[PDB]
Amino acid sequence: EKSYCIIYQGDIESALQENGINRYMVLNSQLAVIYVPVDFDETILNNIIQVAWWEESEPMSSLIEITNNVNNGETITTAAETDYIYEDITGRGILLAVIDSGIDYLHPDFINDDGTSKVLYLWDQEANTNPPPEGFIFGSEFTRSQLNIAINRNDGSLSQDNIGTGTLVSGILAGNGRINSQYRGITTESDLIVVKLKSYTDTYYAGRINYSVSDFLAAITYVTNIARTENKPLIINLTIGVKSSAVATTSILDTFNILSSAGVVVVSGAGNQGNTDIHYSGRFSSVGEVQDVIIQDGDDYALDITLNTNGPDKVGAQIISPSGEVSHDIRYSPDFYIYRGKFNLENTTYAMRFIYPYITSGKENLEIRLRDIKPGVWILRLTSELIISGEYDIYLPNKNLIAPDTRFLDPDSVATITMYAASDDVITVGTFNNKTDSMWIGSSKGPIRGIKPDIVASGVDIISTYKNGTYNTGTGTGVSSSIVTGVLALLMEYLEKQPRLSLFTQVLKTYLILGATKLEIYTYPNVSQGYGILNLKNTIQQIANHHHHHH
Repeated sequence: EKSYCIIYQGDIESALQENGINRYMVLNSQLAVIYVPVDFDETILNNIIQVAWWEESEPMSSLIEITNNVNNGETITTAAETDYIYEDITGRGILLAVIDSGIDYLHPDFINDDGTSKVLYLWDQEANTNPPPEGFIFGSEFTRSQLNIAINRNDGSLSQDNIGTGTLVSGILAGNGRINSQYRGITTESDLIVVKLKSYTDTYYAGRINYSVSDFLAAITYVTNIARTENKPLIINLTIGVKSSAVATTSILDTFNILSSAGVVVVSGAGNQGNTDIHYSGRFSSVGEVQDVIIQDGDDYALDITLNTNGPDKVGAQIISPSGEVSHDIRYSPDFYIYRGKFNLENTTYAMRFIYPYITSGKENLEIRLRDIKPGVWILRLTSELIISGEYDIYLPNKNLIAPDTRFLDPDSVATITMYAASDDVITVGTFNNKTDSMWIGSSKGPIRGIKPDIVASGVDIISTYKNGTYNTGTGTGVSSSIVTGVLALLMEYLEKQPRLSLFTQVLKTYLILGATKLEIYTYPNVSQGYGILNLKNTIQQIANHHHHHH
């Protein structure tokens, strides 16, 4: 099953059904997702008048690395600096969304003294034992009442977290320290809304697991539906991400009107591509110039390469195999042609085509798909056709989806933000390393053209709940974003106590930036640290007491 995101106008449901597209979900007034067989002819979508835009759903991967280092780890209390509060603010009345690998809801650290679950709602997109949530076409929805019975019966079968990152995230936000009190999370009275996303294996490299944009967008619809029903503020914590990009405009998440409402806040990790060499930056100085971009491939099965030209610049492209066989030398043409072929010695096939993603507003990007790729040096030969600045960017998939040795020969760590964290409509969090008193080497960096991340937070070897009633440690920007999510829940309750219609992302981001710690002699803001390090105590003092970072 592949899937597509669709921007529609009119009666899209009738139109899809008339075209034999029977598996779909309408997610908001503009956005639908469809699920179709592998043999599906995507050109169909151009001849459905109710379709305005369409894009194949791309892989997403975790922003957390599990590091098995509890003995030298840092507690959540230390990372979030929450002794200043707890040593009447608990996160009461705030909903927190975890969209990830699920949750081990039988972990004692998610069970209250009276035996009830800290999870309010759980949608397991893979399960088939309860009906899906209303308006969705797969998985099983569970409520706290059901989880409470499951806890009483020690029934862990409703939904399992087989990876552990969702459990790690949930513990940062809300673990109660039942097994080890030192390891408790940030909030005590916030409710969790958990979605376990459908998973896929071996997309590029054997043994690696990814998620898919379409399923993620459906999860966004579900958790915001719940927030609307419960009429409570909601923080959505993005601990997974698509591939990195240099674009800084809004994403397809901007189709959700609810994400522009008061009391609905999106926090994302910045990305974990700061040192993974999955980004190439280049610049043409003239038209007709040829530049060769060197890619080393490890033992990948497949690879997707995205080229973006950041402006009106037009660039042609050709793929060259380690043995010297070449692909079509493609140029801009006003058609949807997919150029295909085979590198005979390598037995590798390619598909190259221009893509029109929603985020670039009609500007084409170049997509190159290599299948059955073999190890060695691959060359992307680029020819400029029209330039103003001449600048361009190329991205490989996130490193945790591809072979360890797959990389650009000449990488650029700048402009490695994961794409959904690029927009100013999200609070974007990078990872500080308290052990080295510096940024984590893996933390993605903002672009120079255009500031991300907004702030950073401790996120190296953080101890949290893990599967099967254990503790483990995690590192990365999904850890840091979880720290900020939990602290923001405390800040939102503090603001409400001493109007909720004013708790917009922009307001909360301003307070986080005003309270952030700036280390001596560095220049701020910068594309590594943003405006500085999260500081709960100083942010409260700012809330209590021209000061805007753009004024």
